[PDB]
Amino acid sequence: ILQESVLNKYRTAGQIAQTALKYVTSLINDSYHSKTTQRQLTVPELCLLTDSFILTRLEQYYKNKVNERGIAIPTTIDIDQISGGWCPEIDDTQNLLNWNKGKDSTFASSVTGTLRPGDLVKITLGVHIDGYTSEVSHTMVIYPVDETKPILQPTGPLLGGKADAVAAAHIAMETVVALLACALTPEKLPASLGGTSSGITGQLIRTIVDTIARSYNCGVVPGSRVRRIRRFLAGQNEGIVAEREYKGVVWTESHQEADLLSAIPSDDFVVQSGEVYLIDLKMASLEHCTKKGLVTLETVDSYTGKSHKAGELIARPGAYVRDFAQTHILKLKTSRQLLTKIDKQGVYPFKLSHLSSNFPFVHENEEELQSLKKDLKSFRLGMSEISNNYLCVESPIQIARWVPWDHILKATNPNGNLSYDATSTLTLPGHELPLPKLGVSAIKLKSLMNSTKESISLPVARECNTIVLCDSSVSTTDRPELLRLTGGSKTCQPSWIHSQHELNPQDSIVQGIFQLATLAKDKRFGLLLKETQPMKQK
Amino acid sequence: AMKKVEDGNILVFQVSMKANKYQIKKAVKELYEVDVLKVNTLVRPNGTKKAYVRLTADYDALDIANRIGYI
Amino acid sequence: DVVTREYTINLHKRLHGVSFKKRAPRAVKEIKKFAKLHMGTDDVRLAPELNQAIWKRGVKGVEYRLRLRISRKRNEEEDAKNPLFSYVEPVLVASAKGLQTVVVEED
Amino acid sequence: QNRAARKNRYVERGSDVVFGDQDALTASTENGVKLRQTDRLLDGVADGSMRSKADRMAKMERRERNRHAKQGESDRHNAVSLSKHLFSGKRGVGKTDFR
Amino acid sequence: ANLRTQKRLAASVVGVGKRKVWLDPNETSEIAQANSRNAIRKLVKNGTIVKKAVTVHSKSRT
Amino acid sequence: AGVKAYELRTKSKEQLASQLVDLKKELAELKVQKLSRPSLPKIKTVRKSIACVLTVINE
Amino acid sequence: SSLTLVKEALWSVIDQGTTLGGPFFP
Amino acid sequence: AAQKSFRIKQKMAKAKKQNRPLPQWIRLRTNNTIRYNAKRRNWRRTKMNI
RNA sequence: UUCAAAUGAGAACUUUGAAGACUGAAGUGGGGAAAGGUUCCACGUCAACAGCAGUUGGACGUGGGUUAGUCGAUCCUAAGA
Ligand SMILES: [Mg+2]
Ligand SMILES: [Mg+2]
Ligand SMILES: [Mg+2]
Ligand SMILES: [Mg+2]
Ligand SMILES: [Mg+2]
Ligand SMILES: [Mg+2]
Ligand SMILES: [Mg+2]
Repeated sequence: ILQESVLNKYRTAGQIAQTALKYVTSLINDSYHSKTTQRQLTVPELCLLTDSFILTRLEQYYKNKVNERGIAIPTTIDIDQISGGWCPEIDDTQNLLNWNKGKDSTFASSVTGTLRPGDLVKITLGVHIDGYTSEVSHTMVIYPVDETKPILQPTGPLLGGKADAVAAAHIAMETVVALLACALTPEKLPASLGGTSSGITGQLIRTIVDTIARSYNCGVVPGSRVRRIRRFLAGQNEGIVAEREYKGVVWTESHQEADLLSAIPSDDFVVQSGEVYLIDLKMASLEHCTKKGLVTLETVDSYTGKSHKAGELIARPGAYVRDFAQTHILKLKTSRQLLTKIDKQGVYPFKLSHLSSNFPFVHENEEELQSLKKDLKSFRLGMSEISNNYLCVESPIQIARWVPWDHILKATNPNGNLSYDATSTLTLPGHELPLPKLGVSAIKLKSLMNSTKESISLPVARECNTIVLCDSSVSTTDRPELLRLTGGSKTCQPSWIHSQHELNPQDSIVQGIFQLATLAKDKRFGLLLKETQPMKQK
Repeated sequence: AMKKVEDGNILVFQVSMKANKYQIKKAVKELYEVDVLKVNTLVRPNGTKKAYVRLTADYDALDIANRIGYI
Repeated sequence: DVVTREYTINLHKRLHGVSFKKRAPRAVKEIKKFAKLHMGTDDVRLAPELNQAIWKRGVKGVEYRLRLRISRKRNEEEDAKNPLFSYVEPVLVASAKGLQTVVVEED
Repeated sequence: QNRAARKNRYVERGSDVVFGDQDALTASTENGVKLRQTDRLLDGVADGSMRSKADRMAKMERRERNRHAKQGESDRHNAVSLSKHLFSGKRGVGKTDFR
Repeated sequence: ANLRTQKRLAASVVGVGKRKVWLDPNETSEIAQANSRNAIRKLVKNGTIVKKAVTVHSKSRT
Repeated sequence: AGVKAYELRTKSKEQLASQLVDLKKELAELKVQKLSRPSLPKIKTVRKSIACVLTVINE
Repeated sequence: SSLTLVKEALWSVIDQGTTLGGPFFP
Repeated sequence: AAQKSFRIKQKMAKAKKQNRPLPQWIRLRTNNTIRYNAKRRNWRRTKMNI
């Protein structure tokens, strides 16, 4: 039930998220683009600084008036093929170097922590106040610096499949925002898009997103979703923790199979007023795919001995999820104190460094960082016994992978539907049917991906916003309108890209998309979007 | 075994059946660059030898555990 | 039908001639049979304090007369084969002599 | 008592909202093992379909020994065909082999 | 539930025989969660586990 | 993969000793990983590499 | 067979531009 | 006995390591005929005789 | 031996509590020697075994556990070899 206090909490969370995104963008620009800073910051340092900034900002709001507040989604920096889960800790730099010695240079940016020109950096972070969660995610491009131009500007725009992915993600984000804002004014929906008397449907969402992706020659990564957000139920760990009820549209390998052949989420809903929606879209480029293939995900482990592949990434996830349905008394006093600290976080993923007493740092000092690492050692000692008794689980690091359909069709599975992963610790991904019609399980699909010689990794671009459908009493101007709590032209400003693809204006869906854009730009007789502003610091 | 890491600055190793306490202490000091307070040993009922290695107070066994990789 | 009465049971004539190791268990069974006869319920439950009153003087020292409160109540569980059951309680009194069957006003 | 009851207030939290009715979140192992505990019996069979097939094969294999009422695969007691101490008797007027 | 282990641990921790430890019949789940002597000590502290007094052997007639 | 004896035979004593030490360190790390992951195929090739280096040195 | 029909259908079915942003660092 | 010789303890360690049923992946091999451990030992059934 | 509750498809036999008894310090208590060899302890768990039963087990499946300059062996010699 939307109300004044709920709206204020959502707005405050969105403002803090926007300010944090501006802070990380400024730090990355000053380290790699402006190059005025003496020292280039690395990815774990940027993540730690982001989390400290978020905590210091959130300290001043709703103090002793809200039971639970903090970081909802820990800061994540995903580069290219990595599509999520990359939040490495500061005590793992040498571990990453030792683990990935003797490998290829494909994941060199993630291994070293230093960004390189031509990289797609996806920054994701979220903030919750009293269970009301606002999350933002934005893709940006790293550019080389021109030496002759008086002002710091890129030498040239991004070109190719990465540009295709960024353009597809940006345009799909804007189009979905406009379509969802059209739910409050059902009379402004174009006839070509759908019924004038009809509302907004998950089928319409799916066909618009798929039309944009197919027009830009990109695939929707199976992590993407457009869903509804409630209190403490924001999909902060969607593939891990099961939810009783789901109202949204998701994309999977099963959906790819259905398109090619043309608790459970279903695209058979109607968007209602007074609701909060999360839109996370990941587009993977298909530039190097000479055939028709399937987009899926690969999990990264920390075992260098499982294979001989030189292009393999070996890493350890940095974020953990607490399972409050499981209880087991630990033998270690360190483990018991760590679990006491973990239970204070709540139902959101957390980092080990977030549990330290030093964090967040007030005066950033080398001695403070040393005390933080000293705490991290004992935290890892406690976490070893915590995870071994299934009290907490890891959020996996994932890479987008492309598998051709001919290999899948030629393959044989003697078990079919019956097979599943019996050694999988997590329940939800262990029992999975990525291809229900072909009867191919997740373990069989992983076998196919490993056995295929032409299974490649696709660069991914991400855009994720949070919106609220404010009614007449909820909104200020006495008419319903869309409030974008995170993202917009100020924080999520698109990078300099150029792509050779475009929407074809001869399609009914494309014409509907263009009419949505025009009606959104019409600020008098069109749609009304209010964008949350990042607060000043200095 | 992991309890002793915090309880008494003790690392627990599986060692060769042909090794004595002198060899175990020397091997630990060479491999991990730490000082060893003392070494206790036993033969397990499965036939392998276990060594409790207590380090001096100048070194933390927790750091060595983190460096080895198990934690 | 929910009801509650107080009775006197004569265990002396019921345990007349019983072997000494079996007197208190047979008193338990005779009380169950007594409650079944008076209430029409196959499901009879004895209070542990009543069991203490039976066994107070050992295996062969059962009292001649006992004052009991028997309550026929509804069985809330659906899986039970019966809708009603009896619950037998002890009535600790000055003496169990000269007492008649009475109806307890439940409130 | 009223002051104590008003002091003892139950306030719901995010854990009650999210994990209040659910359970599990972890694939319960067949042998009750910890996360980093070896399973001598099942580590070589990755998928549960083949695990169940192997289990059915073992259960079918056990039937003859179970019909012979053995304590297990380790029960290999052998009885002799005939016992000489029971079939070596001519009882004279004197000492016997048993009472 | 099976509280045999908890009964033995409570006897050892309190320092009396198993005949002298009382486990609350209503806190069955709380006692069942206690797998360590530390948790047993906590239960003794909060009163779920109680030490019984010795059976008297009076010397008055003697 | 692993190492090849004909490629090892072109190196000197100090290089072979250094390679043997590096292989033994890698084997120790793999034995650490084995405690959590029971199936680890790289152990076999590291052990065979160590045996091959020892054979070349002795030759 | 339904699996055969699905596999046959899958085999039968598989067998300017745009510019965003500008010369600046946001 | 508690105070045992090392030779006896070594044989005991070998017997302990031998005490197991078959691994399940053995049953799935091509042309497998090993269907149970026919040499399994139990402490209360067959004595080791030193 | 009895009562109630819990667990469980199922409870005379399992767990807790409530009772009644017994070993009565030359014990049905607490430790060891010979011998056994993991039977110790935890988790899972009932096809076979525990001459009834069984949710229980010294059973079945998977693991954990035995830390010495001072306790022994090791050294000395006895009858002897
Ligand atoms: Mg010793
Ligand atoms: Mg008679
Ligand atoms: Mg007597
Ligand atoms: Mg007596
Ligand atoms: Mg029987
Ligand atoms: Mg036992
Ligand atoms: Mg056993």
